[PDB]
Amino acid sequence: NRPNRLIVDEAINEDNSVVSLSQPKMDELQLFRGDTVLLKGKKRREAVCIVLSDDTCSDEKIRMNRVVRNNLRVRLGDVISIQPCPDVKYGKRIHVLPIDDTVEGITGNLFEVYLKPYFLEAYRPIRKGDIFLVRGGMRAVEFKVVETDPSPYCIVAPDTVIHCEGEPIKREDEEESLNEVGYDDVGGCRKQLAQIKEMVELPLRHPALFKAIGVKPPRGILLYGPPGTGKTLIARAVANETGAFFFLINGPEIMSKLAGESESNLRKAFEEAEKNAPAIIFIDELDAIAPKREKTHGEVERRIVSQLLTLMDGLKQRAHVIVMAATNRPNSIDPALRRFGRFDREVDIGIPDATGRLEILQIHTKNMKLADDVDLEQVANETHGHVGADLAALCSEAALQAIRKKMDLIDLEDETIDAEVMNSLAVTMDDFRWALSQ
Amino acid sequence: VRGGMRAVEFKVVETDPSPYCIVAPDTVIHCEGEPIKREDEEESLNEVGYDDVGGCRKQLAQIKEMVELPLRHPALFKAIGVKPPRGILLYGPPGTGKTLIARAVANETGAFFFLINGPEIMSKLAGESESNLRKAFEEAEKNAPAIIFIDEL
Ligand SMILES: Nc1ncnc2c1ncn2[C@@H]1O[C@H](COP(=O)(O)OP(=O)(O)O)[C@@H](O)[C@H]1O
Ligand SMILES: Nc1ncnc2c1ncn2[C@@H]1O[C@H](COP(=O)(O)OP(=O)(O)O)[C@@H](O)[C@H]1O
Repeated sequence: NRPNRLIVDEAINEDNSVVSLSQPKMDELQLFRGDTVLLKGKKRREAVCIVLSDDTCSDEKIRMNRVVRNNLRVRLGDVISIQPCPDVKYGKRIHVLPIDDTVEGITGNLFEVYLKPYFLEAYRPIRKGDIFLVRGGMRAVEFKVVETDPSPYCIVAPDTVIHCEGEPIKREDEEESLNEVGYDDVGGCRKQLAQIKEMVELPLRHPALFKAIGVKPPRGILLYGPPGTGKTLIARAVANETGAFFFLINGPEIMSKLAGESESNLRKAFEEAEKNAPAIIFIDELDAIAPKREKTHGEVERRIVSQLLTLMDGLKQRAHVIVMAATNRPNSIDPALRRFGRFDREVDIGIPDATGRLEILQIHTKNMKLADDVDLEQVANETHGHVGADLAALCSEAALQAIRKKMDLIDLEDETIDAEVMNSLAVTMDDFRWALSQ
Repeated sequence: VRGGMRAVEFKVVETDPSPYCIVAPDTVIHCEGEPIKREDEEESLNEVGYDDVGGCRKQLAQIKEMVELPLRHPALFKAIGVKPPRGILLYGPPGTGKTLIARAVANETGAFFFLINGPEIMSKLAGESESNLRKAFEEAEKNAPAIIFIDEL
């Protein structure tokens, strides 16, 4: 019912110019190994990419990274149409500007540091209005294509002139920053994400379904695991990734308000999540609010839990809002929070495995220049019981250590850090060694 | 100059062979009886320094590199995306020099310092106590780069 309509799935290839289909689909569509394609999605939007084959992709689905997925205004699960675009040709001019909130903090020649490397002999196809990301100098810069000579699409070839007229455009509301949490910023968890994903899929993406249906979707999702496991990161991603409205509640934070002023906040919070539903309410250190078991004691401490219980049971309505909480383990939480209609779903986010760390390591080093001697697999292999928060700290320390030896001693700090400088600096295996040895 | 169980600070107001010279057995030394007032940007030597700490070495080496960049090269973090250590916890029995250590790193790094003491905070009336914690943190930020040292945590 249109051989060219596919379900936007996740990417295997992190490159902004490629999208993957399955060979049988490439046949049915008569597409080849490197063909440039025209992709149509929502809000009457389009994108141009290179299509490769992917034996793990299904005939119906299409793999595409978050950059393209945004250029198209679609979320995972959504459907787009694909059409060949052989008529595309070498670009003449190209005007692009950086998105202001992605270059604050730096000064220098971005073109040299970012554009030049990014395009260089890659022949990336671009459509006007495209927004693309480029990583370097320990950060990522967002660029919008303001206009292309062969309009509205063309390939950026070694001859294509690239204008970058010095004024950073301001981001437009409906243009989510790529610097946002995504499923692509989570590693290790997979089965857990698979579960959570399907749990919120319908209620958060197809609300009307529940207006017309009589079945009950899961209402509360509880996340188990030690600190720095990515529970918050996971919840924030599912929200972003699903266009859902997000509202974070933090125990310590709530539990520091004066008696009564504390509950007024819980309610004001829930009350707001509903205003913007579909929404996800994430209670951070939950056990900081609901421990009741044997450890609860206080004509306020108890008055709060009860308040949370009430607020929980208060859910159930139109566009649904789901509640996600986090704690280290069952035992911590008030048994009352389990009572079905409340936190009736549970997900245990263990500690990554060897592969999981390798994955996590990659995610946290994507914006930095790693020397060829850097062996992340080794690093992954020796960090047995680490959790994401650990690995991230490990990367952060290896980079700061690198910054202290190199840049630091030459001394070009405390001023207005130059991109070219930060861009040249490379973290070495020696730098990770230093970090792993503290 | 140290002596009489204390140290005296002296400023050279003028030298004959100006602006520099050697003080030899013949050099006359005037000391006209009026003590000048210290100038803001002239830190007293009677201040805590790494040179007033002994025993710790490896610990100071660590703490030093930990605060080096964030406290001496702030812009780095305005231009960078990495996270510097945020809280440094000091373990050890009483009278180990934890406070002295923290106060030195601050002075020694031109950092702004703000001391918070548990007993002190915990003696304010309910609510009046938290208002102080916030007012404290709030002030350390006004003068950042700064170091907030919570004493008896
Ligand atoms: N699975 C993961 N993938 C990538 N980074 C992770 C992961 N788990 C943790 N982290 C890192 O650790 C920090 C962990 O904190 P957070 O997400 O708040 O986790 P938790 O809620 O368990 O403390 C995250 O911001 C992220 O940088
Ligand atoms: N390593 C040290 N070197 C020099 N003096 C020290 C040292 N440790 C402690 N002291 C002395 O002991 C007093 C110790 O108190 P303080 O610095 O407040 O330590 P702590 O916070 O552990 O009680 C200091 O003011 C200093 O005179």
